Amino acid sequence: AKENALLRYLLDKDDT
Amino acid sequence: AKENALLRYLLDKDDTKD
Amino acid sequence: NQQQKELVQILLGAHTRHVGPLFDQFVQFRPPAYLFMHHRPFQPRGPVLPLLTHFADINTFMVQQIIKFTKDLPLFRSLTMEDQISLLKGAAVEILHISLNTTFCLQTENFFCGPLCYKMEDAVHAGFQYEFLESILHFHKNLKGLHLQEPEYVLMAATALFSPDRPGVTQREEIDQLQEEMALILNNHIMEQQSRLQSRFLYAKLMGLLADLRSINNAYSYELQRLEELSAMTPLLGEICS
Amino acid sequence: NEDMPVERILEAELAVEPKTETYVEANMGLNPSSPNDPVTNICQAADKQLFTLVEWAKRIPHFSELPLDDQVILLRAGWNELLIASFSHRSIAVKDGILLATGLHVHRNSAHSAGVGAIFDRVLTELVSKMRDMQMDKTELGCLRAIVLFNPDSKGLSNPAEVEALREKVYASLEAYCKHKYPEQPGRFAKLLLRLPALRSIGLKCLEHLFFFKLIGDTPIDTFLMEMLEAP
Ligand SMILES: Clc1cnc(Oc2ccc(Oc3ncc(Cl)cc3Cl)cc2)c(Cl)c1
Ligand SMILES: CC1=C(/C=C/C(C)=C\C=C\C(C)=C\C(=O)O)C(C)(C)CCC1
Repeated sequence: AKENALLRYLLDKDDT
Repeated sequence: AKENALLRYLLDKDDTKD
Repeated sequence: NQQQKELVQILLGAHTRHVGPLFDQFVQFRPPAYLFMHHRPFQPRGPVLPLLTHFADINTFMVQQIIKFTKDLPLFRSLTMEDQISLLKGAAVEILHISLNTTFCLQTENFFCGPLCYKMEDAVHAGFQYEFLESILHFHKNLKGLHLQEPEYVLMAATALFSPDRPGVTQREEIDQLQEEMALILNNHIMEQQSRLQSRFLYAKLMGLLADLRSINNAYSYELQRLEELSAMTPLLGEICS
Repeated sequence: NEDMPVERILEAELAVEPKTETYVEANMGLNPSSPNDPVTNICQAADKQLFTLVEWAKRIPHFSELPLDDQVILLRAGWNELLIASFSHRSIAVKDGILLATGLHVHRNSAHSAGVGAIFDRVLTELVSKMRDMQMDKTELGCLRAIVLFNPDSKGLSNPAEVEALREKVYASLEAYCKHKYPEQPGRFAKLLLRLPALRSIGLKCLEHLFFFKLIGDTPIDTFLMEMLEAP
C-alpha cells in the first residue's frame, strides 16, 4: 500500500 | 415517516393469513 | 426476579412458535436442486435468477415470521403503531441473523436449514458482495463460538428489538426502559450460570456482536440497491430497511 | 500490572485530554480567515484530534508492541468511533451540543441548519446525555475506547488472536475497576458496554455524511482526515 502513510509515519516516532 | 404500509398491513392483519 | 422469568418465558414461547421452525420451511420456496446436496459442482452459466429469487423468498418469509414473532410480545404490540414500525425496520434483519445462527455449523461454515445446505458460494454466485458475505460469515462464526443457550439467543434478539437509537422512534425514554430491562435480564441469566462455557465476558461479547449486527444491517439497504431485481422480487425486505 | 493496568489507560486519556490551551483559541477568539460551517469546524477538529489519537493509542498498554501493520489497521478501523466517543464525553458539560477539541461549540440547531441534525441529535442522546447520566469517568471512557480499538475482526490483521486477547484483558480490567470503584452499582459494567452498539450506528452514519461531503467538494477536509476517508 503506497497510500495511508502519514498514519504509519506518525506511528514511528512518538518518542522524541 | 409516511411510507411503510406493507409493514402496517402486516402488523395488524390477524394471522392465519386468510 | 420473578416477573423476569415470566418475560423470558413469554419470549421463548413466541420464538419457538414463530421462528424456531422457519428454517425447515425453506423448501416451500423453490430452492434450486443443488441446495439439497452437501457437495456440488455447479454450472458456470447456470441461471442465477432462480437462486437469487430463492434468497429473496426465504428472507421475505423470515421477516414476516419475525413479525408474527413480535406480535406475540405484549411489551412490543403495546407501543405506538409507528413505533413498532421503527423497531421492526431497525431490527428485523438483526433478529434474523441471531435466529438463523442456530443452523450455522462451525466445522463446515455452512447453514443447515432442513434438507438444505446453504454455502457461502451460493450467496456470491447469487450476486451478493464477497466482502459483505464475509462480514456475515464472521458474525455467525463468532456468535456460534459463544455456545449460547436458547434463552440467551432470544434474550439477545429482544435486546436488539428494543433499541432507542433506532431511527424513526419517538417514545425513546419509553423504549429505552424496555432495553435496559432486557439487558439486565440477559446479563442476570448469564451470571447465574457460571463457568465451564464461561468466556466470562460473554455479555461483553454479545454487546460486541450486537454492534457487528448493526454494521451488517447497515449493509443490507446498500446491497438491495446494487442489485435491481431483488428490490422488486421482495418488496417487504425493501420496506424494512428503506 | 495485569497486562492491562487500568492505571495506564486513564493516563493515556489524561495525556491527550487535551487538557489546557486547546480551548483558549476557540472560546477566546480566533480562526484565521473565517470558519462558521459547523461541518467544517467539526472536520478541522477531527483532523486535529486524529493526531492526538495516535499519541493516545501508543500509550495504551501493548498497542505499540503490535506489528506496525496491525496498528495502522486498528486505527484505520475504529478512528471514527474512538474520536466520537472522546468528544462526546468531553461534551458532558455543554448544554445542547458538543465541545470540539479546538474550543468551539456546536448546538442542536446549528447542526440542523448544516443538515447534519439527526446524527448530531442521536450523538447527544445516545452518547453525551447517556454518559452524563451514569457519570462515566475518564477511566471507563478510556476502557471503552480501548475495547473499541482492539477489534480482532479488522481485515489484514497479522494476529487476530493477540488483538482478541488484549481486548479480553480490557474487559477484565474494566469489570474489576467497576466492581470496585462502584460496588453499589452491580450492573455498571454491563451498562457501560450497552453504548457500543449505539456508538457503532453513529459511527457508520458519520462516515456516510463524511464521504458525501468529500465528493461534493466544499467544506474542506484537511489531510489525515482525507487519508482516513479513502474507502476501507
Ligand atoms: Cl438460510 C441462509 C440465508 N442467507 C444466506 O446468505 C445471505 C445472503 C445474502 C444476504 O444479504 C441479503 N439477503 C437477502 C436480501 Cl433480499 C437482501 C440482502 Cl442485502 C444475507 C445472507 C445464507 Cl449463507 C443462508
Ligand atoms: C458527529 C458528526 C460528524 C462527524 C465527526 C467525526 C467523524 C469526527 C469528529 C471528531 C471531533 C469533533 C473530535 C474532537 O473535537 O474531539 C459530521 C461532520 C458528519 C457532522 C455532525 C456530526
